[PDB]
Amino acid sequence: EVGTVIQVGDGIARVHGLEKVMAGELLEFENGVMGMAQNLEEDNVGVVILGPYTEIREGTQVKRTGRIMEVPVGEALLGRVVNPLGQPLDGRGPIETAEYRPIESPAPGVMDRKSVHEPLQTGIKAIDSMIPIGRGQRELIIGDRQTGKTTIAIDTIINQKGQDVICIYVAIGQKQSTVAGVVETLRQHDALDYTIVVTASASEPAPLLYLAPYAGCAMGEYFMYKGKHALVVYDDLSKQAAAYRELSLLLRRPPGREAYPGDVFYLHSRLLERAAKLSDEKGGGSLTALPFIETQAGDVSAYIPTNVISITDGQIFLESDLFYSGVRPAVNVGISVSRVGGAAQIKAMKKVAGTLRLDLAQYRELQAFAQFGSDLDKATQAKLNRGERTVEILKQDEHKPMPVEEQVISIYAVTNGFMDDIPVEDVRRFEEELLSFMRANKDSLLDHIRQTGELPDTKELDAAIEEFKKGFTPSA
Amino acid sequence: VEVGTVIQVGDGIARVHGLEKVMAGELLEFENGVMGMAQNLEEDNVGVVILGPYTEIREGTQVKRTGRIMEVPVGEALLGRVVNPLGQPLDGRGPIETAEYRPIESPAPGVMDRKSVHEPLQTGIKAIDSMIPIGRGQRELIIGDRQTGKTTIAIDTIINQKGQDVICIYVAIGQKQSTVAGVVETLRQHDALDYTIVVTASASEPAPLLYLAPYAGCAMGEYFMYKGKHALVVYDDLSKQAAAYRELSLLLRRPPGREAYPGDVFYLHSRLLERAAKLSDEKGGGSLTALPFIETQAGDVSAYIPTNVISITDGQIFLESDLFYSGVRPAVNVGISVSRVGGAAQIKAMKKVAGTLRLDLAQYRELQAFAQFGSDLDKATQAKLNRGERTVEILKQDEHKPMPVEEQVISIYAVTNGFMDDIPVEDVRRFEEELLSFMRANKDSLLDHIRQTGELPDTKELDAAIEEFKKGFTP
Amino acid sequence: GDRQTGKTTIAIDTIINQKGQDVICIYVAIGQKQSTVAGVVETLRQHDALDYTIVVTASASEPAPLLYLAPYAGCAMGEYFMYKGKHALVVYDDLSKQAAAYRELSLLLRRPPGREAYPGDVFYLHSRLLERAAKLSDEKGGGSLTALPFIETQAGDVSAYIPTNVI
Amino acid sequence: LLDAKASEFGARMTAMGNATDNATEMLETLTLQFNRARQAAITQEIAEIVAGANALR
Amino acid sequence: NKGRIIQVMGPVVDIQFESGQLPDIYNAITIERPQGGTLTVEAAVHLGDNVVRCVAMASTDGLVRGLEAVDTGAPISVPVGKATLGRVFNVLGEPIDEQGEVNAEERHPIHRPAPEFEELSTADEILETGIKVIDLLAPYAKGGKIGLFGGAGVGKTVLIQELINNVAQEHGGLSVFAGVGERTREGNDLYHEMKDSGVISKTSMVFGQMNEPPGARLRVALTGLTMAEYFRDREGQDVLLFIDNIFRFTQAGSEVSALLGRMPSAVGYQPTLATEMGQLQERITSTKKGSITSIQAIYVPADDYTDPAPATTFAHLDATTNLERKLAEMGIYPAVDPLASTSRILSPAVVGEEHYRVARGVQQVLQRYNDLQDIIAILGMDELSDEDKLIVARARKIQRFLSQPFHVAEQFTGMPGKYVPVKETVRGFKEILEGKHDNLPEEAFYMVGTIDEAVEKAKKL
Amino acid sequence: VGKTVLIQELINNVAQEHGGLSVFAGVGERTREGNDLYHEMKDSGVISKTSMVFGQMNEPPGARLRVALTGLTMAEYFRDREGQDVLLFIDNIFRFTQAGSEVSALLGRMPSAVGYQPTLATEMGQLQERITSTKKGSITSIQAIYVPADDYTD
Ligand SMILES: Nc1ncnc2c1ncn2[C@@H]1O[C@H](COP(=O)(O)OP(=O)(O)O)[C@@H](O)[C@H]1O
Ligand SMILES: Nc1ncnc2c1ncn2[C@@H]1O[C@H](COP(=O)(O)OP(=O)(O)O)[C@@H](O)[C@H]1O
Ligand SMILES: Nc1ncnc2c1ncn2[C@@H]1O[C@H](COP(=O)(O)OP(=O)(O)O)[C@@H](O)[C@H]1O
Ligand SMILES: Nc1ncnc2c1ncn2[C@@H]1O[C@H](COP(=O)(O)OP(=O)(O)O)[C@@H](O)[C@H]1O
Ligand SMILES: Nc1ncnc2c1ncn2[C@@H]1O[C@H](COP(=O)(O)OP(=O)(O)O)[C@@H](O)[C@H]1O
Ligand SMILES: [Mg+2]
Ligand SMILES: [Mg+2]
Ligand SMILES: [Mg+2]
Ligand SMILES: [Mg+2]
Repeated sequence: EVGTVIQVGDGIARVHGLEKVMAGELLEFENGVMGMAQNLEEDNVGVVILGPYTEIREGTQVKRTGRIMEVPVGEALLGRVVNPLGQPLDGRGPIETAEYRPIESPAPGVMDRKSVHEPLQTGIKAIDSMIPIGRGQRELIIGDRQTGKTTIAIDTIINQKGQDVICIYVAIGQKQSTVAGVVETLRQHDALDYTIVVTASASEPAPLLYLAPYAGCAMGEYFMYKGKHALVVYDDLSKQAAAYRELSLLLRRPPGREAYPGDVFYLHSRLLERAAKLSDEKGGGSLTALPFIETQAGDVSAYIPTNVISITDGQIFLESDLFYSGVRPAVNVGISVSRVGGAAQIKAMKKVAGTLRLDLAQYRELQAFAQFGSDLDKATQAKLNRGERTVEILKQDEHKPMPVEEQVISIYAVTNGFMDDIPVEDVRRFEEELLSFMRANKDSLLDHIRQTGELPDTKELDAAIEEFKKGFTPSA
Repeated sequence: VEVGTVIQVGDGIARVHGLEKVMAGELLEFENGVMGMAQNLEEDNVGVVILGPYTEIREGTQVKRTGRIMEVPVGEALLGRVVNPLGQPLDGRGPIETAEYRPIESPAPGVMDRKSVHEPLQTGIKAIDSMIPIGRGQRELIIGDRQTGKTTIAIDTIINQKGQDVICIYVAIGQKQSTVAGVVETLRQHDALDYTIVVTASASEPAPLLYLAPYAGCAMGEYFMYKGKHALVVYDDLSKQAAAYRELSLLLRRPPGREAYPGDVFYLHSRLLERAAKLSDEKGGGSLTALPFIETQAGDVSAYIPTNVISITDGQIFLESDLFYSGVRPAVNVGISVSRVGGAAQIKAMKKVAGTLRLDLAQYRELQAFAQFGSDLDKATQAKLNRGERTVEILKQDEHKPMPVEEQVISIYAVTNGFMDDIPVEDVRRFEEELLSFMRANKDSLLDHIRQTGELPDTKELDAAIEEFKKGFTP
Repeated sequence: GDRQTGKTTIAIDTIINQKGQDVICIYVAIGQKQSTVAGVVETLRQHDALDYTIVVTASASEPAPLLYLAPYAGCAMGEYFMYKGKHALVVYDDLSKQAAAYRELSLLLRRPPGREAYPGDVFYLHSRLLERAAKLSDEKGGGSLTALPFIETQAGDVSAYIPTNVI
Repeated sequence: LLDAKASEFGARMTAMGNATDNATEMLETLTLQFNRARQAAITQEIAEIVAGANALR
Repeated sequence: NKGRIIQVMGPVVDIQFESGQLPDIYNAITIERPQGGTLTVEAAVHLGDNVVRCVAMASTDGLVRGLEAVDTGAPISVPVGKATLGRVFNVLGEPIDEQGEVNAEERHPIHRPAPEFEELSTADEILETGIKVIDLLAPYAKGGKIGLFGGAGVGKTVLIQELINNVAQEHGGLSVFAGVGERTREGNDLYHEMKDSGVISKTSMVFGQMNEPPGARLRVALTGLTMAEYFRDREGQDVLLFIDNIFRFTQAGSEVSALLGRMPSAVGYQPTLATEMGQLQERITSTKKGSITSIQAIYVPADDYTDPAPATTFAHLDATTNLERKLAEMGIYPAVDPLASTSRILSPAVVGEEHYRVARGVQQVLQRYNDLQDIIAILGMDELSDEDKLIVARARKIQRFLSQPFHVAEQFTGMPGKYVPVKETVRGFKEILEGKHDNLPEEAFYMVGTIDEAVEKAKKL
Repeated sequence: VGKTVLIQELINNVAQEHGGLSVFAGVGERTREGNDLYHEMKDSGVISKTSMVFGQMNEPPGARLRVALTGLTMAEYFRDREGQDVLLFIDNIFRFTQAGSEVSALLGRMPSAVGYQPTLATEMGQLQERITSTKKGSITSIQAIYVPADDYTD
């Protein structure tokens, strides 16, 4: 069944004929370029072109496919770079797969799920201790440009090496050179073999930027519904929302706030609800999501950022002021949160970290108010001294992930006072020296945690740290 | 009748073919007894805003003209009753027995039909009656954020009209109906309901009723004004009325402007509030006094609707959250609030004593920066701060406890002439309560002088009587 | 500069000082009060500066399109002298009112508004005008058109949209 | 000590004098920003309302 | 009564019927999908030329022009009464718990006029929540309407669950939970949470969550409220109605609005924002026949309480709990603005003379501290008067003693939760104001229940 | 503070010594205050030297937009055909501009900056440029001016 193009402009076409076409149906133009039926009007069809549109004109013919908007899926995509249509961009030939999956798909309903209970370890102390992510969780990464958002997700993917977790990095609206840089960084850390890379680069037409996250979602859903575990990164949804605005405005749909369409919330909410933790009956598989938002001047109260904050199960807010003051990763402890919390942590970490976030939020408030005069009473002085030390522990270099067992020991040390007699400038070296000591000499304690997920005997642990302490020389 | 047929219906609006000879603003009846109003007379339809349930109105349903502009029942039968903007009883005490009606839209008294406002409307609230005096025929805006004490000012004002021969009308636009039931019950308990009419377009009613509610209340009060009696109307609030008229205007596709309001949203309120007036002696001497309400958002008095109503009325009473939560209740910003009528709406006694209160507080507000420097300051400024904190305490006032003007004059006289300077700041409010119960029981000849003459009594007698009381007061 | 900071008096004094320097002057008055323009011509007459000066005027009561065109008219009047190898001076007093007039026009034609409700091409409005003022090469006759455009700021805000455009 | 006290209160007069002047200076540049923002809110909000209405008219 | 699909535009479907067999507004209409299954759809506008614009209650992907559509002849109708108890429904009244049919005697339409003025009283009797900030400063009234306002991630859902924990477990009557446009994950947790505590059998549940199209989110609240109306009106009962989140009803309204052809109002909302809300909200009330205590979570877009959605919602409430991000960022949970939160019953007449005096005392101290925050940040704390430095000390202790660990938040706080009765809340804050704890360190008051636990926590520091 | 007293004294002192007349245009006049101003001028006697025009708060936008022109047209006669120095008082000239924005909204015109009519400047120029000194005489205008939100850059 055929239709003819009446008018085309900016990658949007109005098509005569195609009387029997479905809403959301995949269409093929004369020259092999795909399209999507978006509007079924009284005697024409609104069609968004999903590819190069220079060779499409008035008179070009369009064929229905009788299939809903779909993408290739499966193990053939691992280690490959594809666009939102599933076509290989890396120039290593075709994607040998028999299995497909629809781009729009219903989310797991209320009865199909289980409460999130299994860690997804980022390897970043700040996150795994204070803002713990779990399998099936949606956790927003939000912050200005150059606050360290992409490096959080890249480090998280790298840390899934050998954890039997399939990763999907969706790149919406980035420059393509940057995306090539990302794949190369993954290759060098031997993380590309279990990672799919979806990319709608900044030069692509808006509808591909719009679809890119839904394609990546379907690619990860495949693994979830077979009882395996996946991780999807949308970098970023700010550029996707802008692209959907461009599209909505080109189709002359009435604009609202900041010229976005009324359904821009729905755009993100349907996407992120499809990430979940399934019940035991449905296979126990999971899809974990890390959507990104790029703020302007740290404004987390803007329209699109608040939308995505209200959708996800928490957020990790990064700030420039923190970054440049040497707090890296630059996590605003007060505004960040994990709504899943302790449930997404091993019992050891839940014990040592329990109140860590609330303790630091109080530290940061009390620190701001202490530089405004007063010679402080000894109680608040000690709280500030404990606070500066725990802050130093939560600093962490880029691409240097820590095992959870080593994080629990490090956080245990500082929170039980074992660094109170050490200079603040020495805390980070104390930690590095402590853990190399624990690995070489006290591995039976570390191993307890890896196996049981519980703390070892606190008396044995206290002794082992105090043993280390006697061989530590401060700097001042 | 000629009849018309409905082309389109949705969101409480119908577009109707036919009805060629219909007037703009005419009442229409749909086939099933539901009324409507002709709003837009278009080239090939009539825009009709439906004044009731619209689920049973469809394409094809027939509409009859009535040939009548909107009217509402009026008169003494409404006193103590709760009605909607059409005058239908909502309190379930049966019909409203009245032969007189009056049109909802009606022209305002012209320039020559009026007399300068000269008669007090005593709110019973010290802060208002002393600093922002309202007069009979005045329009005084009550404006402030949510929960700043606006409704309680109007309720207390109505209560204080007990036995003053002033008919009160509380118009409730867009409120929750439970709240309105609460208001009528508060009036009942203070024995203020039998001289008060209550008009209510609750939040669930169609927008056109919220739009009409204030005009209905206005007509109900106008009736008493044009018979030479005196009325008081409260519109609580015009913010919700304007939003309702916007809903209507936008559904009729009238071009939006600032905050999506139509061009004539100013005209909406200006027509309404100009109908409140003080008539000349030739026209009967009656009055309608108006207290419109505006609800600001985050104290933004420069927003579109607030600025409209500020520029219409004869002054305003601004209420603030900061004042309220600091214990200044009623939370009247005395500096920024204004009565354009002023001393003309005050008895001579109050105009005299309030003269000094204003200058005392103006000096207090300037010197307030220096209040954390207690006893470093020279003795002149120390005394100004001490006088200031005491007058502030006098202007605090309990809810639902209006004061007679004669008692206000004595209380303000006491504090402004220094009779509380010896007393702790924490004792001032009890000192006042104890003083007035003393004046009522023992020195009523002094209070009565003020009720009869409107003048202060002889200052030497008054000073003595207060100093007499003082000797029996324990801090 | 702000209103009443001495902008017009700079241009009037500059025109007067071209007496005997063989420089043709053009004072374009966009959106001023007409009394002021009458005052300007009279001041020029008294300093014997009027006989080498052209005065273009779209007063505040004139329809917006005349305010829009006024600077381009004055530009052409000065260009004539530039392209014959002579030297001219044009004053646009002021481009703030011209831009407001072009906004009025653009909004009446329902062209989409942007910053401060100005159209997208409000920069282009001033840039084409002011680029036509130049110093020509020796081959093209060596003539010149010198331009003194005016901007009226509000409360000294030089970072506003129209001022930054013209800067 | 009394010369030293006079010197304290002179120094404080002129330090808080400057802080008062610097505050008024900052109030100008803060007022300028507040009103740019106030004006832009109204301007931008309306364009949005009118853009929505012109997609139907 | 048959019709043909003429247009499909997102969640909006235009359907042409035959002359004078047009469905009433708000009627349910079924369309058999080409893919199999039924799409239900709700009539909204009569466009003329025998066309009806309709709002879809599920996805319109896969529909084709010219399909048959059938008028059901009445609005969406939903099971009511005891068969709803223990069950989980969608917007249409179909069970989604996979427990077979619902054998309910009656099925009511979800659209309905509000109760008459004559039917309404006021709610004047305190409901103890066990949460210090609420009980003291903005107490809830039994049979009242209670709003939980907050921006994204400040603790609305945590608070609504803690209220379910603290009040519903020992409640004598029935309950309804309406999950309007929020996280499916949190519905799943709340189901299992209620199943384990056994409260499920006293509660009907309805879910139309944030993954569903606008139609579903627009109407799901009515489905829940129709079940609650039965228990009030026809079993004279005390009902608890929880709605999380009522903003999503208003938001779905604004999503459909542009495609229904309405000219948009301020901030892009529908022009019928206020009336659409009133028609829903006025039905949520206590009548003479029975009482509904309703607790509604209310989202605040962009943290802006002046946004038309939350601004209009305030008119419908007898108490409010205003969550602010500033407090959440300090670690004060629940993040309740102790000045912006309000209650109709915070008066000496209801809570007694001491309670009122203490609460106003607390608010006076906090307000004063707020005023000095600016002065302190520049001129520093040494330059305050002795009266002010003492007020700041107490204000900070007060601010911390208003925080409280929640039973439901044992995962996030890491501490066990606390229920604090009103008598103890009043006593604690009275003593702080009186000066009895001026020498305990600030951290002592943070995240504890009674004043006695603060004295005990001081010893550990 | 003495606005009306000052406006009457100017009417008096222009009338006594230069022999010129006055016009008062109440643009959004409040009806109560029109009545007071009439009687106030009658008592001081300045009334006989003054024409008064009121486009009052309850009139539609068109009336409030154009009432100032009515007053100005009366003053133009006294300037041009009796060679007088005339006073035109306008209270309030902001309400002229505001009525302009109201009528622009109803004509469907796209708004300009801060929601004002796109013809803000020209509408003002068409009023203001008529208030001027000619060779025959003069009109001096004395205008009360509201400043929205205390913002002189509005
Ligand atoms: N934890 C860290 N320590 C040191 N440098 C970091 C850290 N995290 C990020 N960076 C650096 O900050 C810069 C910005 O990181 P990027 O991930 O590109 O942030 P974004 O994606 O938000 O722009 C990069 O140069 C990166 O190497
Ligand atoms: N009483 C509390 N104790 C500890 N944490 C809390 C409390 N209330 C809120 N929070 C924190 O804030 C987060 C947001 O709460 P939630 O109700 O899920 O957000 P929303 O306001 O978006 O409905 C929680 O995950 C939790 O970590
Ligand atoms: N003068 C007062 N003193 C003490 N409490 C008051 C006073 N005025 C009002 N209140 C209380 O404050 C709240 C404000 O309510 P209301 O008068 O309705 O203000 P608004 O109409 O601005 O919301 C109510 O709970 C009321 O009981
Ligand atoms: N150098 C100067 N010396 C004295 N007065 C001046 C000087 N420059 C300007 N003025 C006066 O200042 C007023 C405003 O100057 P003008 O050049 O008209 O400013 P603008 O054109 O920016 O409004 C004029 O009336 C003029 O008399
Ligand atoms: N020049 C003056 N001499 C004496 N009293 C004056 C003078 N001007 C004003 N007043 C006094 O102030 C009062 C208010 O002035 P008014 O002209 O009504 O101001 P406005 O027009 O601002 O209302 C007058 O009624 C009069 O008592
Ligand atoms: Mg990045
Ligand atoms: Mg109120
Ligand atoms: Mg000039
Ligand atoms: Mg929530």
